Amino acid sequence: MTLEVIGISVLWLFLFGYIIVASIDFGAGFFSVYSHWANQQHILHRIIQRYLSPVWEVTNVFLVFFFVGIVGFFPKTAYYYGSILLVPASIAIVLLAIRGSYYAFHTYGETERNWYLLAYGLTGLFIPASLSIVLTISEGGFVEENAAGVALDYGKLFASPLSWSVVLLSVTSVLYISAVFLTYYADAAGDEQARALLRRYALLWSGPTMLSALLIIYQLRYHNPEHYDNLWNVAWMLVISFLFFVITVWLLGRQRRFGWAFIALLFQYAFAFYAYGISHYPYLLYPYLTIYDGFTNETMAMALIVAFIAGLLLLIPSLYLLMRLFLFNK
Amino acid sequence: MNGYDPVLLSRILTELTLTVHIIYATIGVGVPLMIAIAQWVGIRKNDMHYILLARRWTRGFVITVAVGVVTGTAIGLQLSLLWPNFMQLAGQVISLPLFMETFAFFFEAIFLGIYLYTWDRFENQKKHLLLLIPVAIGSSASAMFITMVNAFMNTPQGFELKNGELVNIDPIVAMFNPAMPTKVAHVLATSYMTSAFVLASIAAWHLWKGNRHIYHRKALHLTMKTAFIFSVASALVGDLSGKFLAEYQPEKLAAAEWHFETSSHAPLILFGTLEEDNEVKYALEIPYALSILAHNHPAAVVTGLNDIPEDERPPLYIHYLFDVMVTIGVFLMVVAAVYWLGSIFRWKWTAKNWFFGLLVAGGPLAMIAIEAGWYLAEVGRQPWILRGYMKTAEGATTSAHVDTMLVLFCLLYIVLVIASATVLIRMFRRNP
Amino acid sequence: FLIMYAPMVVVALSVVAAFWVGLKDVHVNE
Ligand code: HDD
Ligand code: HEB
Ligand code: HEB
Repeated sequence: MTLEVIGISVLWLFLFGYIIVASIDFGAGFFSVYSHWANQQHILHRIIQRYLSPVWEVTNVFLVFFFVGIVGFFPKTAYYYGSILLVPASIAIVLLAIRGSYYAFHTYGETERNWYLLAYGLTGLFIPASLSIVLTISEGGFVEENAAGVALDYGKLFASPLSWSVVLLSVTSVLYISAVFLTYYADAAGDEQARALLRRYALLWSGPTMLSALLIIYQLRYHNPEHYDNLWNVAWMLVISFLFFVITVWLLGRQRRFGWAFIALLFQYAFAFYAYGISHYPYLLYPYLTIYDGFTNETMAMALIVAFIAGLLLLIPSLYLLMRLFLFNK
Repeated sequence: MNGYDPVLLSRILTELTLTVHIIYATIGVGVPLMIAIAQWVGIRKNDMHYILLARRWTRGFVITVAVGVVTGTAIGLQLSLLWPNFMQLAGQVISLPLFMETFAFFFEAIFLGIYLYTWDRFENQKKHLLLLIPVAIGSSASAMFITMVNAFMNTPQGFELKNGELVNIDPIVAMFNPAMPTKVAHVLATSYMTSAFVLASIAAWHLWKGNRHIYHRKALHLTMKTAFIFSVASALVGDLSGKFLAEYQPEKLAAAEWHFETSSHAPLILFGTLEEDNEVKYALEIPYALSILAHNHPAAVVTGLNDIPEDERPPLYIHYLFDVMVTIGVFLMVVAAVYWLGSIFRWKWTAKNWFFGLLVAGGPLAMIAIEAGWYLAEVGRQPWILRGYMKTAEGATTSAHVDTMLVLFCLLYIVLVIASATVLIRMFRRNP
Repeated sequence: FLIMYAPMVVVALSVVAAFWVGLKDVHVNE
């Protein structure tokens, strides 16, 4: 079952790899939506959305690579997670449908280009939550409560102090990450707003996000003590992440070389997410959804890993080349 | 019915998703080929009107692609959602190809994005042909890998059943199953074809009305000829897949052709009406094909449907789809075979509306034949999954969620299709 | 073997025939 731990280990970084670009796109198609709510200029939406969408295309690749990969190593999730996660999925898919529909229609439709930015305001934020519900429940329970497992009313597990902690772990960090990426290449004199909003979202990161990193710890004490213990065993990674965040913040406060702000951000939320994963491992919500349950044939595990390599080997250089077409300086 | 309604509602929803997916897909498969070919013709002929049709197509190929994507994501997610216990077993074996589809799509999407954003910057047309070759390759690569799923779903193996648990998986045995060739082939052909008639149905619309002979006659002249070819090949691989069925899974074919009785020389049917419970009405039938030049021996005994268990047989309302699909096949091949022949290289009938109308109907007819065909091949399938795989009746989850989400999705897709059609017309009327 | 391989062949042929149209009765004709 080593390959089965490596698989999830990589797919987690597919989910992270998604988080990276999805943060930028969902921050863009939202911040840009407000900043162009005032004066819905088709010139600016045309010039913007000529290059914004490709990112959003790249996102779904991470997303689906993850979604399709995970079930190769763990079909039992496709049983349980599939059978449970009946509604949030469809909603997320509606929100995506809306996103993409208008990403397409806007390209050659100035009527939608201005009015259906509303939809980007909606979805660009609504999506992060709609994933965060599954990310939440993946460390929660459908018939998994305290003393020895009481059947739960899934309709009332929406409102909880641990879920909104994940909503904050997401939204605010989407905002922050996006703002940092926008700031990094903010090669203009009008980049003062980006760093102020980025400062607000950095303060949201130090607060609500790194707050929620502890809300989860102080929810797990009463919820899942094993996960709490693991998370204390990888809290030093959340520390490292906070320090990297402090580095990105230092770059915010001072110099123009935000490459180190992006590397520091990268390693920051990379480890803040990678620990957040590690602690949850090695298992997937249930004691029946532990990595080695429903043992699969491991050749296609190697083949799938080869496919994930082949995937990343495009996903990363697509962006590395996307960041050489905008430079041509080598 | 709290875990049996979904047996039907799920099927219904999935149909409603994927049925939409394919409209925005086989275009994704066939168009890029056509674009590559248009570019290549423009280049080889030094006629910078084909080179304009390449991009003129691409500019909507984008919008098609995106609507394709969202519906793709939809079905992708709906997969293990609506059918958990299915993926609980087969997920281990399906996981790879499904991935390879979208991987091949991203690989094509890179180069598509390059051509899309370098044709307006960097040098030379060949160097934009070389960017459009990988695209169509990646497209057909999608189809290859994704169809291998359906091909596999239709037929094992690459697995073993430990009291229900599916293990001992060989990738390429499951991927390269007996069905894979005919599926991949027929799907690729009947998708080059479709889009080939779809572009002809633009050229024949624009040429019919505001007769800008300019592009619109060249467009037709090419698209129609290629469409002819693709329909021919399509029909061939159709006969091939039919023979495959007759040999390997006559449950479908005997339901398509209503051969309840096993016989040597067994007649095919052009159209009829047998209501589910033996009510032979319209009866127009010809002697047997898939034996004389297929098996090379007319008296090759075709398996009868009676010889299949009635819990293992699919419906009898499959025949109608074969009728549709095939007849559209032949008719459309004839229209295509005449256009270039009679209406260009003989009696100059191009400018006649008698063609332009039919050629406007052309693409829509093909897409229809697509949906039909998929219904045929897929609905002959419902009562096998419950056996060598796992009970379809024990593949779904809950009811009072599906019924509503089905309608939500229904609305959503309704909006998608309409809006996409609208914008995708608007663009063409803007004339960029 | 022949009829299991054949389809993809037929396809591969149809493709480069579909190309060959662009050289035969497109470039040097009509
Ligand atoms: C109304 C007809 C109909 C019905 C009842 C179904 N489907 Fe479907 N299916 C088609 C009609 C269809 C289609 C909608 O027309 C598709 C979508 C993809 C395609 O090319 O045809 C097809 C293809 C298709 C493929 C193609 C894979 C590929 O070649 O890339 C898969 C894996 C499925 N379906 C899965 C299902 C499952 C698991 C069903 C549950 C019973 C199901 N379909 C019911
Ligand atoms: C052959 C035909 C076909 C088919 C059958 C299919 C079948 C299918 N599919 Fe598909 N796709 C396609 C064709 C197709 N397809 C295409 C072409 C594409 C590209 C885009 C569009 O659509 O246009 C896709 C795309 C896509 C996607 C997206 C990806 C990204 O974003 O990255 C997805 C998710 C999916 C899923 C799916 C599924 C699940 C299925 C079932 C199995 N797709
Ligand atoms: C569109 C156009 C088209 C066309 C023309 C056609 C034409 C034809 N076809 Fe087809 N199909 C189709 C489209 C089509 N198609 C489809 C879509 C389908 C589904 C998928 C597959 O392939 O499977 C089919 C399917 C199918 C089948 C089944 C397969 C399986 O299941 O495996 C068969 C047998 C046939 C035959 C045939 C023929 C014989 C012909 C002659 C004409 N098809």
